[PDB]
This record gives sequence, structure tokens and C-alpha cells, in this order.
Amino acid sequence: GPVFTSRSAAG
Amino acid sequence: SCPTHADSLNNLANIKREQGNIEEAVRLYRKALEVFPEFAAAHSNLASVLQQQGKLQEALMHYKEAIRISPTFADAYSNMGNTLKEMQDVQGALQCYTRAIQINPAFADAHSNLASIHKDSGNIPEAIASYRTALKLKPDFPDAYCNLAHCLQIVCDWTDYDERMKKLVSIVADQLEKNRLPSVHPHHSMLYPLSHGFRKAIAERHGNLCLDKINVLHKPPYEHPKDLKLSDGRLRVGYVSSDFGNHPTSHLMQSIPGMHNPDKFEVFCYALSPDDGTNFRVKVMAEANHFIDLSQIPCNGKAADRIHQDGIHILVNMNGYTKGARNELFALRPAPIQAMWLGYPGTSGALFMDYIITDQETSPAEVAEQYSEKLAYMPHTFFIGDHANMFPHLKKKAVIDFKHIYDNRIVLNGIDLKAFLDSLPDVKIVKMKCALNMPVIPMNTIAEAVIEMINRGQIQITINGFSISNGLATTQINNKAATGEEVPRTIIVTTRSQYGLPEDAIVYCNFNQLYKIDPSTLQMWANILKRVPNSVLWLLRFPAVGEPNIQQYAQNMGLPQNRIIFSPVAPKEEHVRRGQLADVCLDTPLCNGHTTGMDVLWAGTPMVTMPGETLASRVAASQLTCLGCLELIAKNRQEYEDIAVKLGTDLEYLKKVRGKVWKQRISSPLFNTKQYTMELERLYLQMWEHYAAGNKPDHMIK
Ligand SMILES: CC(=O)N[C@@H]1[C@@H](O)[C@H](O)[C@@H](CO)S[C@@H]1OP(=O)(O)OP(=O)(O)OC[C@H]1O[C@@H](n2ccc(=O)[nH]c2=O)[C@H](O)[C@@H]1O
Repeated sequence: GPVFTSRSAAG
Repeated sequence: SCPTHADSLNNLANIKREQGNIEEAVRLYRKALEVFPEFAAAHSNLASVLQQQGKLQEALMHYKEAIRISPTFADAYSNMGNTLKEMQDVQGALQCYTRAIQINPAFADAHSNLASIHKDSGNIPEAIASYRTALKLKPDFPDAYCNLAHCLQIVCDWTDYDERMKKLVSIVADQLEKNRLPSVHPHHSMLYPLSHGFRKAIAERHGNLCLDKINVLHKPPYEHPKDLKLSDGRLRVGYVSSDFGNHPTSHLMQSIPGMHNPDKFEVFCYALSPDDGTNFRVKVMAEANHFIDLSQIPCNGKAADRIHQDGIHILVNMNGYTKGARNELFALRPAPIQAMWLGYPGTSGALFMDYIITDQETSPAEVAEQYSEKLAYMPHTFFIGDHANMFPHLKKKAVIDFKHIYDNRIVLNGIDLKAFLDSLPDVKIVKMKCALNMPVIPMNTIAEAVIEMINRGQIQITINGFSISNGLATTQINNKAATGEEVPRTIIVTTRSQYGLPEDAIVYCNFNQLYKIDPSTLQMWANILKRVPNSVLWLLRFPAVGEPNIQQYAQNMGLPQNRIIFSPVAPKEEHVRRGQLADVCLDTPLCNGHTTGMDVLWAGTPMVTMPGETLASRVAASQLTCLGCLELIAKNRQEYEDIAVKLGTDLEYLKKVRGKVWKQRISSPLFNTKQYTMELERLYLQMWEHYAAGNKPDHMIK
């Protein structure tokens, strides 16, 4: 289905 | 009433911000606004520092004011936007950015900000478009340039790659010296050819961004325990993560809190995210000695206090600079000892973090340079995975014969496999020499009924009352099993024909996100493919728009379309299971498969790697040496290609190595979470003994 990746923080 | 007075006050505050002395700057702005209340620029400056202070609440109100006074202030719209974004109000932020661009078509920053929203949503071609617009409008724009660079990376647009890279380094190098916040995100810094010196320095700066947000709270240092007496002989470990839920982190370590020894350890888990209601969250809540939902204590002040009251000795950061992180907690130093672990694959570069849990192979002593923390070594690998517990149905396989006898063309797994096989007339049992073996179903009427289901694309069938399931339809049979939250209760058939893979070919795979590939990595693979005549490369549409791009660069290296095959992304369980179909896995040397590494290895699929110099490029090596397969580790590009080719051309050698992986995933320490937990415990105690004897943090190499 959709994936759960490691996502990066906000800058 | 005086604007001339107010004006110079503003200039004087602008000066205190230069010298970094923020709290004075604020006092001046406030006076400037008290002398002349209708002063646009002051409201705007006051706002942009309150934002820096994490006081978004108030900062927004001042931006609003500036806009009210001076409505042609495109710059204020853009910054108000940033504020709304940080307040989790995307829509509102977006309205600002658009509103600004309308007011000033020629205003660069708003275009860049707009592209950043697009990026966060996964809209990449839309993001690229807007970044390019911004760079046309203002050609020297580090922030936009670097963000663009990362998108291009994400979809594998390698146009002008070497220039791009040289220019990135050149941009960081400048920003570091000029003493500003670098445009490259720390989590990305690992993808580009910067010095290790630079990578660390970038991390440093983002560490400091925290300190600013906490000086506002004016908290006295905390009083840490010096003995285990109030905690009753037990050491108190706190795991802090935004990822107790359906997230890789949980897929690795969910069993660990449960496995700690309660005589010596008291386990506290601090969730930074709300309950998504998945079993991963359920299990951790049920097994940790104490589960604390910090997603409902948004003030970093009270959150820190809470940790301190719980009386934690060792606080473990599993986020670093990932999404959901709240490193402000760590910056407040509520625990005497604070370590990085598992979640983030780089140095934090920050003062408040004492150790980083890693290992000999991932971080050998010479490269201590590149970490701000002190190394703490696990005996084998610092990596771990729950596969043993999550996917026991893949502990054993069985194949159907259709022809030669192949271990990976049509595969069956299931908890009740043995029982089904015994219901069958004619089952031949291929020995795997040097207790182990793989049963083989011969091509009778039953086998045919199974291919039938597969070819026709049906959901499932019944055979002697056993339930048989199509590997592609798990999600409809039982959604919880497809995600990894349950173990499947049926028998699952997995075939190459399902993914349009040649029945009679050597299959090299890589299941990582495409951003991890660069032109050398691809060249390298092209080489391998040419030398192994009858073979394919199996990749994922991750994301899909990257496919057309790779296809291109492959054609330029002389490879027909036929030679690379793309499958769609799949639910965890299917993803793990279908690795059984490959022959070998080629690992991206720029940045290794981490979770992905464990996933192929669990499938029993050998993986070739070339360890680089960053932590992120050294992990697969570390996983492999722990498994005990030193002959899959290349010293250079040439050697990597040779290992891959040998494996593709020498079918005897392959079978030997494949078989060696299939055994060692059970027998080695790699997938053994109990043993892992215990080493982690030994390690914790060392860290404490050392601090208890009154010492500052220092390296731990046994
Ligand atoms: C470089 C980097 O950030 N590394 C991180 C590590 O440092 C962290 O310790 C890991 C745990 O926090 S996360 C991360 O590890 P990576 O291996 O890069 O995984 P990434 O973040 O791309 O997504 C992998 C997921 O996609 C899943 N995946 C993949 C294909 C598929 O079809 N289905 C699927 O679920 C995979 O099964 C996984 O479930």
C-alpha cells in the first residue's frame, strides 16, 4: 500500500 | 509618537542580533514598538526572533501586525508562512506563500517556500518546478539550490552531477565560515562528497538551534542521581522516540523493551507521537515497565521535568534529526547520561549527547573524528531486527518444480507448511549439506492448480482443506498480516511470474529508495550486468518518477530496457517475502540499505557491499561480518563487480553462499534480539559504572 519510510526533519 | 527615535532603536537591536545576544535585541525592538507602534519593520524583526525562540504563538501576532501596517510586505507574508508551517498549519502557510507571490511576482523566497511544502507532501516534480523558478529569480540562493539538489537526488536526475556536487561543497564551505546555518540538512549530508569535518559541523549547528529554543525557559541545571538506591538497585533507561508505531524503528527494536532484565533494569518509553493504534504501539505499551505519552506534553519544559521526576539514569535518543524529533528534551539534560541509538545514522554533533551506540565495523577507531559523541561499541553489530518474531513463516520454505530444481522461482511459506506437505503424495526433500533442507513439490495436478491460481490472478484456493494464498493479495486476505502486525495464518505462494521476472535468469535486486543510487553505483551495476550475460536487475518504483530517469541513464550505458525491472512498492510482509525470489542483492555503496539490509538477509538472499567512510555507508558490511560472510564485502569498486559476477556465473558457488546465509540468519547473533538486548545491557552498565565513579564520558571498547 503506502510506505512508512524514515522521513527527515524540517529546516 | 517618534519614528526617528524608533528607527535607530531598530538599528541597535539589529546589532545585538549580529553579536548573537538575542534577549537584549528583543528588549530594544519592544521599546522601538512602544515609541512608534505603527512601525512595520520592527514588528517583522521582533516576530522573526520570537520565531527563533520557539514562541510561535506570539511571533504570529506580530507578523500579522506588520502586514496590517504595510500590506505590500511580501517578505512578511513569506515569514508568517514559515511560522504557520511550524505550527502544523500547512493550509494557512500555503495561503501566505501564494498570497506573497501574487503581490510580488518577482520575489524569490516565497517560491522556494512554496516548493518546500510541495516537497513535504511528496510532490516532487512540482517542487522542482518552483525551486527552479526561485533560482531564476535570484541565482545566488543557497537554501533553494540545496533543496533542489536533494529533489534531483530523490528522482535520480543526474544532469550535471559533478558540477552540482562541487557547488554544494563550495556552498557549505562558505556558509560554515561566514558563520551561518548551512543549507544542507544533516540527515542528507551523508549523500554528498563533503569532508567528515563538514558533516560534523553541520550537525553542530542544528544542535545549537535547540539551545536557543531552551534558553527562553531559563531552567536551572538538573540534579542527577549518583547511585541506584531510590531506583532500588535498578538502572532506569528511557527510550525516547516518535516512532513507537508503524515505522521502521519499531520493526527493528519492538521486542527489546520487553526483553530487558527486570532485576537490574527499569524501562521507560517516551513516545513523542500519538497512538496510531497499530500493534507495534500496543506491544511496546504492554511490555515497557512504563509507557509515557509525551505527545501530550507539548511544552518541552514540563516534558523534561517529567523525565527527571521519573529519575532516569540513561536517556536514549532514537531520533536524532528525523521527523518527530524533539531534541530540546535532550538539550535540557534531564539525565546524567544520554546516548544516540539506532534511529539516526550519523553524529548529532551536539554537546548534550554523550555517547553513540555503534560498533567496531561501523565506526572503527580512526574515524572517531567524525562523531561529536564518544563511541560505545556493541560486541558485533549495533543493528538489530525483529524479523525472527515478525515473520517466522519465512523461517522455512518449499518450492514447486516445473522443468533443474531452483530454490527461488515458485516459493511456499506458511506456519502450517509441514502439515500440508504431509498431506501430499509425492514430496521429494532436497538436502542442504553443511538438520536442514528444502522440500520440493513435483508437477502433479495439485502444483498445476497452484500455478493456475497465480496465473489467473485469483485470491486463494483450497487443497486438502489447507488454505493457499496468492502472495499479491495478502492485504485482502488479512490486512494486519500484510503490515507485519500479525503472523499470517495461511500458506503463501510467491512466484517470479507475479513480478514479471524471467524464470531462467540471475536476479540482482536492490529494494532501497532510489535516492541512494548515484551514477557510479549505476555504472558499477551496468558493468556487472554486462559481464553476467543472462541476468536482470530488480528495482522499485520508489518513487515512480525516478524510473524513466534511470531507464535513460541505463540506455546511455548500453542496457536494453529488458535488463532492469521495476516493481511497485509493497506492504512490509510482501516486501520481505518477495526477496526470496532474487538471487543476489547489490547494495548501494553511497548509503547502505539499513532496514532493507536486514530484510533481504532474512529472506536468505546474499548481499554484496562496499563499505565507505560514513557510518551510513558502513552498515551493510557490519551486518554481514556479524552474519559471518566476509567474502561479500568488497574493498573497492573493481572487487565488488568481481564478487557479483562470480556469484552470477558460478552456480555452484552461489548455491553454497545462498545456503550459508539461509543457515546463519538463525545461528549468528544478527537476528537474535534476546542476546542483543543482553549486550546492550552490559554496555549500559559500563556507561554507568564509569559515571558513578565520577568520570566524564569517554570511549567504550570493552
Ligand atoms: C539512511 C536511513 O535513514 N536509514 C534508516 C536507518 O538508519 C534507521 O535505523 C531505520 C530505522 O529507524 S530507518 C532507515 O533504514 P533504511 O533501510 O534506509 O529504510 P528507509 O528509511 O528507506 O525505509 C525503509 C522501510 O521501507 C520498507 N519497505 C521497502 C520496500 C517495500 O516494498 N516495502 C517496505 O515496507 C522497509 O522494509 C522499511 O520498513
